[PDB]
Parts: sequence; structure tokens; C-alpha cells
Amino acid sequence: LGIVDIGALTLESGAVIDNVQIAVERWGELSPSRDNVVVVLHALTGDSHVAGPPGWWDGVVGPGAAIDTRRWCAIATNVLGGCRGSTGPGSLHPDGKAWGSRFPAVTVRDQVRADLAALNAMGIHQVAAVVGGSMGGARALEWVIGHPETVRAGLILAVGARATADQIGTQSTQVAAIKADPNWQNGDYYGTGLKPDVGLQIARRFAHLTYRGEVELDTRFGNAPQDDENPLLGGRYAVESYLEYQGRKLVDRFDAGTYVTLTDSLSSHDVGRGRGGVEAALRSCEVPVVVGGFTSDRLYPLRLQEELAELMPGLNVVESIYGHDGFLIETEAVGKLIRQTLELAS
Amino acid sequence: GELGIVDIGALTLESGAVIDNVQIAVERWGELSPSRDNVVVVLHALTGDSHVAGPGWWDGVVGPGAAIDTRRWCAIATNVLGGCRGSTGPGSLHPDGKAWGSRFPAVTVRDQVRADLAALNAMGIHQVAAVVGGSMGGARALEWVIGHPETVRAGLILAVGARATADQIGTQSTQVAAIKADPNWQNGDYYGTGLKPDVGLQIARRFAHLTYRGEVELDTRFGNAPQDGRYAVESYLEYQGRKLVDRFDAGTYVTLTDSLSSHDVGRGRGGVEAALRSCEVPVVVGGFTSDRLYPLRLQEELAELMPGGLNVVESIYGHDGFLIETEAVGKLIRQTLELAS
Ligand SMILES: [Ca+2]
Ligand SMILES: [Ca+2]
Ligand SMILES: [Ca+2]
Ligand SMILES: [Ca+2]
Ligand code: NA
Ligand code: NA
Repeated sequence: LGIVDIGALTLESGAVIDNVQIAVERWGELSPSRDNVVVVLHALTGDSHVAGPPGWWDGVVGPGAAIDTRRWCAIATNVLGGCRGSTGPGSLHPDGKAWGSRFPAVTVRDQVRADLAALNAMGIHQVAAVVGGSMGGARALEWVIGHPETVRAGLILAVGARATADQIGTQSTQVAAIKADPNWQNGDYYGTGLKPDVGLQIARRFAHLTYRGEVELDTRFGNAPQDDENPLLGGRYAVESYLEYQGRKLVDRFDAGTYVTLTDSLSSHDVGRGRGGVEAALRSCEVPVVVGGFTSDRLYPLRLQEELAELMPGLNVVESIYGHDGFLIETEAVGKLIRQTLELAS
Repeated sequence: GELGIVDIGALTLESGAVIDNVQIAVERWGELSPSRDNVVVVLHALTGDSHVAGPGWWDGVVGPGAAIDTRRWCAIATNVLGGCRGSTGPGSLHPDGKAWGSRFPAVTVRDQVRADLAALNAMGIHQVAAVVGGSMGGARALEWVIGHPETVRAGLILAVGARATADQIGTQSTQVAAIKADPNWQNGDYYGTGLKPDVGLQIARRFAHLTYRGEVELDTRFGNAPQDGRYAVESYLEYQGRKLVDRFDAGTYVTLTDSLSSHDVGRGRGGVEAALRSCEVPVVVGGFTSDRLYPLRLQEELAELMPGGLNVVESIYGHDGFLIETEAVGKLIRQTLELAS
């Protein structure tokens, strides 16, 4: 885990963040010409820990993996706004306190420019490929549309061209649940000894449902009770105790302020903004791209990836029971799409 | 057009708990026939009540000339056991003078059916022509036809499944958790304290409303547009939450959401397949193509397993299609009433 200083960054809004730092992790050696970089773009609650025994995409990064680190140099940042090394709301403001409520709104476009600045500070100027799903797919899409000169190919998984009403609906309500927590303290809870654990748990429980496949959830849990508990006497259902576990697991590893900042960056995703709309922006693409979507995805439904593949100058439909999380679980299917993307960059 | 309160006395619930003096609120439209053979029971959904027709929550299908033509039929609607608009529920007074609150027992759909039947029986009604309902009302209709077939001549079951699913229990239990996390919940004993869990109930309803709508139509209506700083869809959801808080009780929301989570027509009957195959009542089953909460596969299962084809309603409105698609629902009601005649 290294930290790259990129200095002051001017955001799309005109706001400036002083002294931005971007955390970077690398697997594989950089080639003499620096022509073998594959940028792996993490999703909402991910980070730079892509691979290693555990890395959120370990199945696709390593020796002999889809991103074969004997040949490619896999680089992952922690996104701008994150909480695992990069500048975010918990980072220190110039006044010595956490940014907190003063942290500006960040867009996916800002996040791409911060990643590119980190690469440039490392002496890397063109990457072979960008790859990502979900928020990482939004980052990959904005990279190929906004900075095609810097990337030879892209894999865009499980995302749409802009945020949808249903996505903004659940995202805004997840944020509202966090802000309703008595410990949110307007986002300035850092250093107080209190954190909005309850609101973040509620947000994550609803988010987890959006990530899963409806049928698979019912196959896994049905209406089964939690073992030895009777719901009519105050007991819980199996899916209910599982959701409680998911919410608590996130609270134990993730910052509420970062969740809000990054969720907001999902809600403002729109490749068409300032470019004449989604269709005009997608038609402008000059980077070879592979697009994949998952049949059971309820958060970024397949129609969104059909649109990407139709408007960008065929869609890879992955039959999967795992919903949106298919982009993390379907190692072999995703691996084939990665290998196809890397062939386009070679 | 007056709200009547029917005393049904003591009710022993499926859990074994007993409520000493249950009251069920009732509204009626249309004259009861001399033989009492023209009763159509309308079963409301989670946040509905007995006010079906004025407007009422299903006003388009009840009235003179409507799908339930009150010139011929006597439409009767109760407020469900656990409710907050006249029937016994957590905000009702316990024998000790305080609200039931945290002492209110768990209520199942089967309990709700038995309370409705007891209210009808107290009014001298012993067999109904039809039961009709969608969503929680469809669960009530299904348990009525399976558990008490001798009391009903036909049923319309809309936008529900044979048991609660994992996704339904997931969102239901998390909506309840959001209410219970509100500082004003006070263990459910907030009645009379001057404080209510308005924020938690708003959060629950915002998430629930998304489950009731169609993904595509939400994007058609709002996209990522701003409001007039909120996004348009965000302002819409905030409005939906405030609207519910203004008219509905959090404790009842919890009690009735729990009743949805415990829905299972197979319990104590050998499982869903055995229970549905036992149906002796002609039923019409309807589902809506864009429903994200009770997806169409659940109604396919109902139709496949019940002795009785599925009526598939092409609708953009999601689960709320059962409330919005007046013409398609009306056709299904009229089919049901022909089976009862
Ligand atoms: Ca690996
Ligand atoms: Ca419970
Ligand atoms: Ca009417
Ligand atoms: Ca906002
Ligand atoms: Na700089
Ligand atoms: Na009685």
C-alpha cells in the first residue's frame, strides 16, 4: 500500500480539495515501456486490496489469472472520497480537523481525474486497460469516454450510462437513513467517540437486497426461521439474521461519511452531462470496450448494459443467479471477459 | 357510508395468545340481499383500511355500475386485526387503560381471516359470494379460501404468493428495524408520550415505495432529473414518506408487516403444494408483469398448483398495478363474481 501525493485537485463543481492523496496497490512488474498497466476500479465499498490471501477480485488477478501478473501490471487505487488511504471525509482538512461536513461533493469524473493524476505522478501515462464493475464500471466508462487517449481498451460491467431513478431512489434513502442516525452529527462525528452505526446498518441491509438475485435469496433462505427461533414469539427469520450480519460486518470495516460521499457520486453519474446527452457521449467512444451484464441484476438491470452495447461504436449477457453481485462471484465468466478486453489492448 | 365497530369478543390467536375483547371496524356499500347471498368481501393491503369507496383506496371497482356493482352486490370491508382505523391494534386500549403497545401479540394472516369471519358472523353473515384482495389483501383472500372454503363461493387473489419470500421478509424486517431504531419508538410504547417515530416510519415507507413500483416507469417519470438540492425521485420519495406518517401509525405498520412476513399457506398443512392442491373454491389469480415485490413467478405457482390459468396483467406500475389498473382488475373481479353466481 503506497500513497501518491497529487497536490490540489479542482473538482467538476469548481471546489478545490487541497493536498489530495491516492492510495495505490500493484501486482506484477511494470514493463520497460510501461505498456502493460491494467487499472482495476473498485466498487462502492471496495478498496485497493484487489488480490492476495482476501482481495475482492482475487479470482481474476494473479499468476496465470485473467489478469496474469506475470505479463500485466495490475494497479488499483482507493477511490477519491474513500476511507482506505485516499483523501475522503475522514481525512484531515487544512485546519487540522477532519473534513467531515466540509468535504465537497465528488463525481465519478473527479474520481477518474484523481486516479489519472496518481498514475501520472508515478510516471504512467497510458494504460492497457481499465476494468471494473458497478461503481468501478462507472469509473471505467467515464475513463474511456472522457480520457480515451489514456487507455487502449475497457471492460465495463454491471453499470449504466447514467444513474436511474430507482438507483437514486435507493441511494438517497440509504443516505437519509445514515443522516437520521443521532450520531451522524452533520457528518462531523470524527473524533467524537460516536459514529452512526445504526443508520449505516440500515442502509447496508437495504443495499444488500439490491445486490442479490430475488430467486437465489429465496432458494438460500426461503421463509425459514433462524434455527430454534419462532417468529411468532419474537424470533427472527434466517434472511433477517443474515441481513443483520451484513449490516454489522460493514460497520466494522467502513466509514459512514465515505459511504455517503461515494453513494452521492453514484447518484450523480451521467456520461451525457455536458456532452449533449447519453447517446451523443456513447457514440463518441473511440476505445474498444467489452460490456457485460448479469441476467438477475436488480440494481443495474440488463437493459442498461444493452443500451451501452447498442450505442457504443454485442452485449455479453452473463446468465447468473447472483444478482448484481454476479460481477464479483462469476469468476470464470468475468475472467473470459477480462481476457477478451486484454486481447483488444494487445 | 358509516364506519361500524363490531364486537367479536375474545380471540385466541395462532400463537396461543388471547385478546380478551376484539373489535373489528366494518364499512359497507350496497344493500344486503334477503338471502344474504350477495356479499363481496374486499380485503385491504398493508396500509389500507375499510374505506374502499367514497376517495376510497379501490373506489374505481366499487360503486353503482362498478366491477363490484353495488346495485347487485353488498361490498363489505373490514379494518384488519392489528390495524389503526377502528379495529383492535397496538394503539388500542389494553384492559389496564394504556395502549397495548409492546404488549400487542403477534398476529398472522390466519388470525386476521378468523377475526373478519367473526365480524361477519356477528352481523349474521355466514357465507360470502366472493373474497377479493391484492397484496396483503391477496394473502388474506388466499388463507380465507384455503382455510375456510365452506364460507366463500369464489375468490380473486391478486399480486401475492403462497408464502412470504426471502426478499419480502428481508425488506419487511429491515423496514421494521428502521422504525424500531427511531429514538421515539420507545419499545413500541410511544402512545401518549407526545413523541412518535416519524423519521423511522418515513425511511421504511421510502424503501417500501420503491418495492411497489416498476423500475422502468420510475425512470420514465423522473430519470436523474433534479427537483425543480434533491433529485426529482428523491423529492417524490420524501413526499410518499410524509404522506404515510400523516395518516398511519408506526406500531400498526410493524404489527402488519410482521403478519406479511409470517404468511405461509402451507404451515401446519403439509407445505404449500399440499395446501394449494386442497383448494375447493373457484379462484381467479392475477399478477402484474413489472411487480418487483410479489413477482409474477409467485402467481404462476399459485395458478399451477391450485385446482382453479394465470391472468397476466401487462402493467408498467409494478406492484401498485393492482391499485392502478382499474380496467384489468375490474375484468378479473367480474370473472370472479360470475364464478360465484
Ligand atoms: Ca489471485
Ligand atoms: Ca420480528
Ligand atoms: Ca366508486
Ligand atoms: Ca444529496
Ligand atoms: Na498535482
Ligand atoms: Na365471540
